[PDB]
Amino acid sequence: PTRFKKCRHQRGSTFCGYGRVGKHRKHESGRGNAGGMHHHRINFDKYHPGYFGKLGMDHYHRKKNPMWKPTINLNNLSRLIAAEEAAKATKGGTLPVVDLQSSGYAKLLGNGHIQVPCIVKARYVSKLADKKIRKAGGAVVLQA
Amino acid sequence: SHSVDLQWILVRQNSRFLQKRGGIRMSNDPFNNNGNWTKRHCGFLNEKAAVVKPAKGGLADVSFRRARRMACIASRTAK
Amino acid sequence: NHTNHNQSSKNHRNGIKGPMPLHLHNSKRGSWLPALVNARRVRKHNQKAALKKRRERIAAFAAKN
Amino acid sequence: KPTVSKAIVKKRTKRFTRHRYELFPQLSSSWRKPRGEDSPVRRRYKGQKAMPNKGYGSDRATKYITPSGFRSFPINNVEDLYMLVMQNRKYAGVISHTVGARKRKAIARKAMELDVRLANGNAKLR
Amino acid sequence: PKGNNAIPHVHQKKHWNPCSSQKGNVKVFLNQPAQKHRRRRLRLLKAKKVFPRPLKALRPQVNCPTVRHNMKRRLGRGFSPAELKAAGLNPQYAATIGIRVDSRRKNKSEEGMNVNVQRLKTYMSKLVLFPM
Amino acid sequence: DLTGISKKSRVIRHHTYSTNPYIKLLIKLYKFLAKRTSSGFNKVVYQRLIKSRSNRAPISLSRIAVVMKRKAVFTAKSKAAPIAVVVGDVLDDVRMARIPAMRVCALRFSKSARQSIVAAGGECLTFDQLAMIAPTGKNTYLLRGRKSGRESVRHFGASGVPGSHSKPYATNRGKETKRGRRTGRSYKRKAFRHV
Amino acid sequence: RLSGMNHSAHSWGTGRAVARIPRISGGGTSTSGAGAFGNMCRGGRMFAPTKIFRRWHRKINLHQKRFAVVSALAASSVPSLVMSRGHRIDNVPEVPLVVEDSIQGYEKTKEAMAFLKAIAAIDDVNRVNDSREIRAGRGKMRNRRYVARRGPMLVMPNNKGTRAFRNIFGLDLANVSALNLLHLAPGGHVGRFVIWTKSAFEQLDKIFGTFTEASAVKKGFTLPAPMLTNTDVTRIMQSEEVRRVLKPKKL
RNA sequence: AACGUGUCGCGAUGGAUGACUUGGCUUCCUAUUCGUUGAAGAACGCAGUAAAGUGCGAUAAGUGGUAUCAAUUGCAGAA
RNA sequence: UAAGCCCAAUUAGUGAUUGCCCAUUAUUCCUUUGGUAAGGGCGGAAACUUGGAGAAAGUGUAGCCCUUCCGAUGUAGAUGUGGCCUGGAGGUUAGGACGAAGCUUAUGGCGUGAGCCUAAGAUGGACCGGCCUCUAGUGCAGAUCUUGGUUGGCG
RNA sequence: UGCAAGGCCGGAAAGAAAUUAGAGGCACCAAGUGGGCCUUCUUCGGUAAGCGGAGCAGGCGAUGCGGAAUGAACCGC
RNA sequence: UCGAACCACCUAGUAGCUGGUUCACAUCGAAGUUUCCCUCAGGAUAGCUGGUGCUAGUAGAAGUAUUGUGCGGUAAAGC
RNA sequence: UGGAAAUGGGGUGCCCCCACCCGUCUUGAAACACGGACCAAGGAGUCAAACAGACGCGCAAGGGAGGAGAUAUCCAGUACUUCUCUCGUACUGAAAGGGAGAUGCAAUGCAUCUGUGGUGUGCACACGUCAAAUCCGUUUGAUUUGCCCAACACC
RNA sequence: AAGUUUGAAAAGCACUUUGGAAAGAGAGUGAAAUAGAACCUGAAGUCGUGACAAAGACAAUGGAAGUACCUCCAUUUCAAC
Ligand SMILES: [Mg+2]
Ligand SMILES: [Mg+2]
Ligand SMILES: [Mg+2]
Ligand SMILES: [Mg+2]
Ligand SMILES: [Mg+2]
Ligand SMILES: [Mg+2]
Ligand SMILES: [Mg+2]
Ligand SMILES: [Mg+2]
Ligand SMILES: [Mg+2]
Ligand SMILES: [Mg+2]
Ligand SMILES: [Mg+2]
Ligand SMILES: [Mg+2]
Ligand SMILES: [Mg+2]
Ligand SMILES: [Mg+2]
Ligand SMILES: [Mg+2]
Ligand SMILES: [Mg+2]
Ligand SMILES: [Mg+2]
Ligand SMILES: [Mg+2]
Ligand SMILES: [Mg+2]
Ligand SMILES: [Mg+2]
Ligand SMILES: [Mg+2]
Ligand SMILES: [Mg+2]
Ligand SMILES: [Mg+2]
Repeated sequence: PTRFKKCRHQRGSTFCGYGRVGKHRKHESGRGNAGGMHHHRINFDKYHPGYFGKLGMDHYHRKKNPMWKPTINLNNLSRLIAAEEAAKATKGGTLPVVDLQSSGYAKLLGNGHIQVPCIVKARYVSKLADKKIRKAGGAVVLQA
Repeated sequence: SHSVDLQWILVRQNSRFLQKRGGIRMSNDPFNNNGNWTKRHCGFLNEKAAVVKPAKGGLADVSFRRARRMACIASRTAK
Repeated sequence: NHTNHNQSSKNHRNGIKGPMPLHLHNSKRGSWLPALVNARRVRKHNQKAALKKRRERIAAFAAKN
Repeated sequence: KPTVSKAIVKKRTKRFTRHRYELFPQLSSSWRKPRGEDSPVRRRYKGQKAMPNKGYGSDRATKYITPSGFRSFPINNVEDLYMLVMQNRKYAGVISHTVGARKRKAIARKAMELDVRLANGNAKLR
Repeated sequence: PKGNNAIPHVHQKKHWNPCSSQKGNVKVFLNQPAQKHRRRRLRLLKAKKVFPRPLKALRPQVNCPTVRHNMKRRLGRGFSPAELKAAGLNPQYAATIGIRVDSRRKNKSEEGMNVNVQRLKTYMSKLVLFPM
Repeated sequence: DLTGISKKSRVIRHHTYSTNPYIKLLIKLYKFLAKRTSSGFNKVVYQRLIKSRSNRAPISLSRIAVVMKRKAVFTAKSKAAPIAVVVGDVLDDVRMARIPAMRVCALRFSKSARQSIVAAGGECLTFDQLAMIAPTGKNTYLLRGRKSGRESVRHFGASGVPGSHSKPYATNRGKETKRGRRTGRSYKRKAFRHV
Repeated sequence: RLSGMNHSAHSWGTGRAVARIPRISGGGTSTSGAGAFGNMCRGGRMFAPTKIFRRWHRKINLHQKRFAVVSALAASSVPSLVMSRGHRIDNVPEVPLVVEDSIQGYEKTKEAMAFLKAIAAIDDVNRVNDSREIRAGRGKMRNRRYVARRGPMLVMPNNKGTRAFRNIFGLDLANVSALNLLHLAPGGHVGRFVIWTKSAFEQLDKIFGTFTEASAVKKGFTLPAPMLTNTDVTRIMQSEEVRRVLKPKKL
């Protein structure tokens, strides 16, 4: 939409909102991010505090697949057991059998108290996670 | 599941009838009992009654001052 | 060209906002430790008391209702 | 067919023309506000021509009232007359200068038969 | 001015605009609806040409490699010499009756070929191969 | 007539910029009620409707449960269950397995929040259906729902100012943690400062 | 992409009593020393020469394309919304109209006309061919010479009987399988008196679902929840229970 | 008074505007890519009457083949 | 023997006030407009003649209707407008050889204005208006602007 | 033990610092501006200035109206 | 055309510099100062200002006085 | 007045008295500062991307695709789509890596819901208060929603 | 640069006579020649002559406020408010 613009709204204003003293120029405060340490240093040091440095060691060939560890908490396990799959979790005394990596979620983090007793099968599991489940009628199982 | 006060929020701005000609906001309504474009005078939306000699009906009887003229039209013009 | 003119009248347009009262940002922090390490432990007990005082309430308010 | 009563006094009659409008056969008799920094009109000297204020607004009770009472309403065909006939005291039709002659007679016939005043007519019959 | 904006990093400094001087280096997909129709028209027209053969060949299940995907199964190209030998078919003759052959896969786990060796003899069951 | 009273005018949001035809019905409902009644509720529930969409923060059923459990612990224990009104909309909470039979009145519900209520034993209402039950809003527990912790509100600030735990606008999360955000890069943004 | 820039001109310099713009170079020709490739000048480059990598096509969330088609059919069952928005349904026997699916059987159209009199929906069909006029204003020189109204569309379950109805002017032919907004609500106005062959309501419960079940085809799509069920917000502001707690007046 | 104004009617110049649009531009698509067997290019030519252009090459505004039917058209001429 | 200067005066030592003239100030009166400023109605009744305490549940208008308070200048700038306008699209309503666009104006009117509508053309000859959305190559007096044309100086 | 101290606390407490009480508090986004000048009061530098540099407030800029014949600034407003 | 020719192209070269930047009304409405900058014809940052607000707000109000209670070393004075 | 006046308009001229050429840079423009014969048509914040804020809408611990296919249809559109990806529900460390419920007994164990206090809508509570009558303005307890401040715990 | 885009049709002004012939005046064509090939519309600008307030210059213009006279412009009354 071009009618929904202010230099179309402010025809006849003679400056489209850029003033008479300081005339709208082309690039006049540097061009780009220029001057981050010279004349825009007060902007960078103050809205971008950590910019302009080096830190840590270099990981040359970084592959995000071997460094892939999605996480789910204990209070979010119910997100993987349908009410029908939990309808068998009511009868027969059969604990739910949750398998994380099929839904994503390599690692199992222990946050909150687990609402429903189940047995999760996760590649990775926290110490407090490994302990809340095994003391809530459940069991963590390590896979892969 | 759709009442008349919702059938008026949808049409308040546009219709076959709204006939905004200048700033007048008349209406070619069935219920021309006032010719306005208000939420109470248009029987196309509601179950309301228009004002002609048959007086077709679907209160709000501004038909009083709307049928007196309707008959006096033909009288004062039959020549 | 230093002027200071119009500045006192600029500071009084949107007003020279009064200071925040003491119950704002009264973080007794960075202050002298042996005080705040005691004004800490007494907060822990006074919270165990605040939690306990609500425990009888509800339980008194249940049976006595 | 007769109007309804009003108080039709008007604030200003001389139109607001732009400034230096006569000195140039190019400018228009159509108010554009002078954006000039030191124009005498914008900074409102004495013998300068005025600038449209909110202060010139007509009385709302008599705003849009044609000198014959009868606030105006454009009419294109005889069926739009019936849509006006209920306000034939408050509104008056105005045929639209593109309605040809064959249809303009079919209207001015119906108006008198409806007492719906038209701002247009008086061809050996008003 | 600037202020509390994300440092832009826009990467449009290499004459991509097809201006009056530069030929431009932009790829606009104004033809993808024509191409979707174009391919499905070849596809549906290649299918009645190859008929009664299936348009797509047979591809095996293979395990997507990394730890992110290792639990996801996928259709790889060709089977192996192994599944074909463990199902009878000569990989020279499998590659001519719709079965797709891959002389590079290594059958690292017997688990793997077992899903595919048996997957052949499903095809080799429901295939007529009427002679010429 | 010198005043000084030029900036004391507050922006109240007279109307709504919403175009939803089912909330302009609730607004005309709650101008009638908010105007021609002595109800403190109807006043308050009317400014919250004309309020914008970013300001009507959603309350999860968790928040609704817990605060309705903090009401229902001090009642006549047989008096009534007040109606949890939220002028935003209700979202399910997979961190609350068991939900009480509480009546709720929201402009909207998640498809998983409506079923979680109705499965629990409560009935989720509307506002054309609450104007029939306590239109004055007797026995109704009006609720906002947290709008802090919102990712917009925690960029608000500078992030390079001492005592500013705001998040810089940076797509690359591992871009700006260098000089200025390190104690060993000639200055570290002072994590605390009395204000 | 090189229009209006096709000359090889350079400003003469701020030393000659003319403007400072690139001026055509040469002689004999009338363009010699004329203004070159600016907004101002003839054969002069446009401002912001339009580009084909403009954003021509929009995404729309599926749930908004469905819940726009949903709320466009809801209006096709509200005869007040159809009388407004311009469809002549004064003596239509019912809205939403439904017709016994003996219509994929019409194979000539002299009878498919005699159908539209059986419903008096030939009124909305004659307002479409009476309103056939040359377009106004450079639509006519383009390929949009004529303009009609949108007429009552006949929604089919299949594509069988489109033969008797293809040539009638007006009377859109739609398919239940793919309800098409911009036809079910053209000009952005909900309305469009529709005809709904009998075999076309069969699927609407199936292809859209109910307020409590997902559809057969729009998968995971259930009808939304009405923000207020007693949509008659006025008939409760004049209710007995509200008047009891109103605030009394005094004058 | 004359001249100079100035408003109006009528004229002249001017060629805007509108209306039209066998052109442009843009987008997409279906197939096949010149030359030593002398190409592309340009040169000169050719019509009853032809300057340009289009077409053609001393078989020259076209010859042949098929396939169509009675014109071409400024006006000769011509089954 | 001031119409100068310095002091006073203000209807003349008779009895206690404003000698007198000028403003975009003040007071008061109308009218606009904003405040979302307060209210009251927010569908049918009577004061001698009509208007409204019967015009619709409403940001915004030709305001839903009244009436009440208060403010009202302004460059850069910001913002709003049921706000103005040009080209085109999707809708709707509608004109046109019984004369459309255009064009002319001592053609009025009406809007504060942008502008709109009308009439009348010894104009024009075939297209096009209103409204809701959409859209943009959308508003020009001024750039030693660009192009075309004319003109003065000037017979 | 109890004083005193901190974080608290309930029982209890009222005024026999004027005025306006023209509503407090934050928050977000974004311009424009970043050449000022004059002036009152005082005062640094200079022979001096319609000078340069300051402090204070007011102005002009950005603003007319009224009158000092005349004047960006003075006097009223 | 020469203290670096001419043509075409890169190229619409860059310009903190100069000129211009097209409707109305309404609602408000400033700044030439702070600090930093090879900075002083420009920026960035605060202040000024607008819009949108959120919020229980006669209060955490005040370019004001009073009352108490501190502070100071200029005028005058005194050598 | 009875069929041409009377008003309103607008055209012209005149009287009175008001009024300094516009745009522009600038603290300051009538300037002896700059640009300015006239008119016509052109003529200047635009598109793309990446962001953020606001606002509109959808769904919401999920949201959404894209590419592609699939197969019904004039249809470059509309309709459908598992699959995947994407953003995020979890943060942190330079890295190896690690990874947040609360309460009571304990210094891990067992029942396993705002975490604390404070400032704090609305409603229910009783509390009286000129109060037409008794519904509401006053208020005090209860829970306090959002928000904020303080300091717990935990990663 | 340049749409000759006259008109539906060239029906493209025969012919008379003024002119040395052009051109003009007449006719005539056609719905229009006030569509006559430098042709649809035909604007602004500037100019011409006719009229006028026939005014009246002592810069133009403009502002407010009147008045003079003149305006098929609107409205209203035209046995009445
Ligand atoms: Mg600047
Ligand atoms: Mg400057
Ligand atoms: Mg394994
Ligand atoms: Mg006027
Ligand atoms: Mg959070
Ligand atoms: Mg060009
Ligand atoms: Mg070029
Ligand atoms: Mg047009
Ligand atoms: Mg043209
Ligand atoms: Mg080749
Ligand atoms: Mg040869
Ligand atoms: Mg040739
Ligand atoms: Mg265009
Ligand atoms: Mg139309
Ligand atoms: Mg342009
Ligand atoms: Mg122009
Ligand atoms: Mg000029
Ligand atoms: Mg002054
Ligand atoms: Mg003097
Ligand atoms: Mg001394
Ligand atoms: Mg400058
Ligand atoms: Mg100067
Ligand atoms: Mg509390």
